[PDB]
Amino acid sequence: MVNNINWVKLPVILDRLLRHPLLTDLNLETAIQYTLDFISAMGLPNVYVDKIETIDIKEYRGELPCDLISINQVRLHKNGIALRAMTDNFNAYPTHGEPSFKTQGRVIFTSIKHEKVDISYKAIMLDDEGLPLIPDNPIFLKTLELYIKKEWFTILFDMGKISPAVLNNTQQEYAFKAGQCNNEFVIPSVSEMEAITNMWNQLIPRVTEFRRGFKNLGDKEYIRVH
Amino acid sequence: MVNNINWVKLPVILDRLLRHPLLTDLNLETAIQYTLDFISAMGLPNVYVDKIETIDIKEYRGELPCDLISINQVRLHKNGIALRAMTDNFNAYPTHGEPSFKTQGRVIFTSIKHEKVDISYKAIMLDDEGLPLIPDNPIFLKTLELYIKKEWFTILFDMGKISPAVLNNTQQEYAFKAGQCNNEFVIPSVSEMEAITNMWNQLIPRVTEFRRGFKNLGDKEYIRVH
Amino acid sequence: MVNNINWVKLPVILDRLLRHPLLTDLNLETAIQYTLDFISAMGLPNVYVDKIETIDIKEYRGELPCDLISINQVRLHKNGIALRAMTDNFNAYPTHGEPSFKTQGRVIFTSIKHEKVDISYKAIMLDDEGLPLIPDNPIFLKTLELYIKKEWFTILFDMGKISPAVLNNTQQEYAFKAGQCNNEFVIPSVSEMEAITNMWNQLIPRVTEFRRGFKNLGDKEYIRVH
Amino acid sequence: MVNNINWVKLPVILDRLLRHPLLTDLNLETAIQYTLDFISAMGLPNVYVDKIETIDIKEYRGELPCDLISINQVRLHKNGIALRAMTDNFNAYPTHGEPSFKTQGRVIFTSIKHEKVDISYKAIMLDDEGLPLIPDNPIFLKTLELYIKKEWFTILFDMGKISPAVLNNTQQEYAFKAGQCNNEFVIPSVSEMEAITNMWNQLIPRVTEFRRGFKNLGDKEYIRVH
Amino acid sequence: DLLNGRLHMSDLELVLIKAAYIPDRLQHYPIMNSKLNVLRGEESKR
Amino acid sequence: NWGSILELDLSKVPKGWDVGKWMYYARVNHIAVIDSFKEGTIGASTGKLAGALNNAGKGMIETNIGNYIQQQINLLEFIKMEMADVAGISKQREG
Amino acid sequence: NWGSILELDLSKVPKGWDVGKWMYYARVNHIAVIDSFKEGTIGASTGKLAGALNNAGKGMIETNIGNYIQQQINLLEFIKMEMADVAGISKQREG
Amino acid sequence: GALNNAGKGMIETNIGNYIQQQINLLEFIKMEMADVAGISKQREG
Repeated sequence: MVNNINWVKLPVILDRLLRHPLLTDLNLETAIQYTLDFISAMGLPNVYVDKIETIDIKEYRGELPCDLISINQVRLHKNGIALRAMTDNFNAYPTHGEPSFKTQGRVIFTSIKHEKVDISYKAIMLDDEGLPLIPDNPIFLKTLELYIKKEWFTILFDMGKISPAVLNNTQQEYAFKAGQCNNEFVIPSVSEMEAITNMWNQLIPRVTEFRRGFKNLGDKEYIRVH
Repeated sequence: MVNNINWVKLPVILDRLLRHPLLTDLNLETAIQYTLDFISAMGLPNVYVDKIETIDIKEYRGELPCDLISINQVRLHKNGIALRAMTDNFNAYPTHGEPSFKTQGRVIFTSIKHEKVDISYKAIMLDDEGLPLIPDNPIFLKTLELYIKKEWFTILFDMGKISPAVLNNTQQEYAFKAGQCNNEFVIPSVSEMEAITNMWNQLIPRVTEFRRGFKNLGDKEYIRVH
Repeated sequence: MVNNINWVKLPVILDRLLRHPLLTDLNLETAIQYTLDFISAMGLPNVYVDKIETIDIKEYRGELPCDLISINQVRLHKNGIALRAMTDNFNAYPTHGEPSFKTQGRVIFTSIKHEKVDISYKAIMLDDEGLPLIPDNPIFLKTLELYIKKEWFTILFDMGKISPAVLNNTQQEYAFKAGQCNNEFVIPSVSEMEAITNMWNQLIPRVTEFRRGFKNLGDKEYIRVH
Repeated sequence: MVNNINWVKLPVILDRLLRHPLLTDLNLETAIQYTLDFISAMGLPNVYVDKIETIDIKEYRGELPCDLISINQVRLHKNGIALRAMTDNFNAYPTHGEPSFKTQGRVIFTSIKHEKVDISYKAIMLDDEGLPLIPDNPIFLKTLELYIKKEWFTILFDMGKISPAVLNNTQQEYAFKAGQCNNEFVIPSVSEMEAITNMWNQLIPRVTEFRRGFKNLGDKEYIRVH
Repeated sequence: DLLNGRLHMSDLELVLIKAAYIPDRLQHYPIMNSKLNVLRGEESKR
Repeated sequence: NWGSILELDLSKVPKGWDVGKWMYYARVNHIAVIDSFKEGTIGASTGKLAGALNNAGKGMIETNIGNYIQQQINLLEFIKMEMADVAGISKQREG
Repeated sequence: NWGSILELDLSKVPKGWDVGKWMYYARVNHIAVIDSFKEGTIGASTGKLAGALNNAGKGMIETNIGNYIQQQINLLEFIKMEMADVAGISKQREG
Repeated sequence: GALNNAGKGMIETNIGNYIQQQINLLEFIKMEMADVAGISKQREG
């Protein structure tokens, strides 16, 4: 992302929405629900907060942090070797190699009996009340405004209290701003483009970035002169 | 799946449906049915609980667990060799090789007379109440909300209590969000893309991960230097 | 099929249908008829129960089991050689080789005078009342619900008691769910895909699986190393 | 045909037609006619009874059985050599080779003066009453129901007692189910596909199964090893 | 036995037959014999 | 460099057929009996589902690696020509 | 110069099939069984969404570097030929 | 309008390719039988 994610409070979006007199019945509840819905639907990784937190494995199982949403990686605390995903169907079940992991709920199923692992995961930036905290990027704010407006006008049109043309216009605007937001948050910046450049141009290809924490993914590949 | 399946109780969907004044007569009884219908129609494997449970075979037959919905694999408990689908039409019938199996109901028809077999099967995550437990992914919640909304509006439209444009809009929105949810729960994570990469790039192909429990489907294929 | 065929009672489908107030006049009779119609029209082989039962041939004729619907194979009891179909027009008729069979009603016309044969056939899983027993796969239940609803709305539309748009929507939904069900019940599972894999990749082709009961159809074809 | 032709009596179709209030004046008299019309228009050979019956030839002429509808083959009783269609225009007429035959009514015109010939012919399976006996295949029953419904609605529409949309829907449904039934009763079974395979793959082609009663159309073609 | 035209099917695979028919057995094609007959035919001519 | 992967749908395997045994008779006969009037196809025939569910071919998961393998082969024969010609020991002089 | 990159949507892997084990059996068999009546494809089938979500084939992230590589290679032989005759030492002179 | 038009149809069965496929198989086995004995066609003329 070119720009920086400066955080602002949820009621900013209600300050923008309630300017529309047809949206004066919105509340902080509806803002919270549709904000979570929008954040998940867009799935923008720059909106979540990167955290690292170590856990201990009891026997092929481990307790997972409360605020976890998605895992970037899992590695071993002592060696630093990253863990791939599990392809096994009979992991911890004995009868009468490469480490792996698997996560469903609050539990992580790894292929190791007694070890500590580091998990790099993503969560939501929370508010001092304890509520989700949104970026102030006006493209994001506008697209969330249009998301909430589109849901509200869809409900009204279902009752028959909104003209079909109004809902069609709202959907069209929201679709364009959704595309604009997706391009805004995903297109690499200049420094990320340097990382991508160093990753692309490689006389000797590097195909082992996962063993490290993708640390040297953007490292420039130097060739000695002879 | 990039994200994690944090579990929440079923009435989280009724939190969201009953915002709509035309869906106020929906109940947990209806939520359960339509939620099970959506779970099955989507067929996402990340929504089921991976379990392993051993049974004994009496004579080419064995009792199956209660909560089984699908079988990932079946193997022999002592050797660990996995079983294949039984193409044979005359398994346990004599006249006057490689092991296999078949499952219809609560019975599993293996080709072995007396042995213990390990079954890795999938079930549904339940609640403290004997009810289904759904992911809290807002994409999943929104798609399930739209499924229930679409069914209820189909009923009302068969009655003539909903305008056809309303139902068309509901079906369009549900179709897009069904595609969105399908992709969200299917597209691999970074750790799963390492497994896929290790499977894909193999100078000496590995074509016998079914014998094992697909344990080594994702291991890297290291060539020595000469 | 990926999933397992857990059996449930017929009135489940009436529990789902009668939620529609336009379908409150359905009965167990109509459920039985349209359930048999749907099961036959889809023709899904996983819904029928595989059975094997030996009979004795009197003179090129044999008595057939009562519940038979389709024959997978017929073989000789002593040798185990499978019987192909009859191409002859003058089978048992004398004037003044390879065994074969032919079935029309409750009688099987084979080309052997006095022998016993094993027949692998398919029937319906019956209820303790003595009624058809349906799977609980919610895709199957939904598609059967839509089948019965489509027949009922077709009848009403013939009287003129249903709008054409309602019937068109019902037909469209049923068509899509019929396709979904057909793909659900026919696409191979992982173990069936192993069987198909072992059948496909064969350096020395096997073209005599029928002589056996298709027993080695999924057997892996091993090549000795030299 | 994969399935078996279990026979049931004709009023099984009136069980199903008279559910419709607009088809309540249909009778067994009408059922018989339209059922025979459907049997002939479909022309499925699995619906007829295969019978063999010998007759004597007086002078290039022979009496034909009462229930004959079609002739599979004709052969000489003593040699077993099958007969072909008679292309000759002057068979039994003298002036001043390979045997053949021709059949128009109750008379069969062979090219032999005095010999006994075996005729493998097809007839209709009858009931304890002298009435046709229909398959209970629900595809066949549904298609016959739709045939009778379509004819009756055509009459009512010529009268102006049925909306044209109703008749169009009936014709569409009948057309699809006619195609479905045609494929159901035609597509080979597994045992019939072995016969077809043995006929298809022949290093030394066999082109003389008409001389025999197509007995060896389906035998495997075994090449010795040298 | 390969030089005398006998293919043993237990030697080039696992067997899951005994009768002399190519639908279930395999035909052997003598392509090793000509290269050996050069060399025992060249030892005769030295 | 795996092969070319054919995306296949089993929507026209006939009724009462296993996909294991349906493909086995298609290996040897090179003919697959299909069923174009199945109940899964009632949408595309009556006009309730889109016509691309009965047609439009079969997709291919294929990659031009054989073009990329050939590009890297031609580069090696350019360097082995360059390394030979930089020393004065050419391939005619090596043979 | 990396290869050509296929953009692969997983909208049609079958139900309950993991993408690793789905791609594992397409390596072997070169047949990938796909599911065209999934719940993710209800909009392109029923015509609520664009029909181009079921079809049009997979895109290719393909940049022509093989042309740009051969342009330098054909240029590098031009100078080594041009440098050879400026001092009078042809390719037969070094032969 | 396809009754004054559409051109004249052909009952055209392609046996010219199938005849040439068996001819290429006869040239191949009379060649492969020569390599078995070591008696080539250069050896017969």
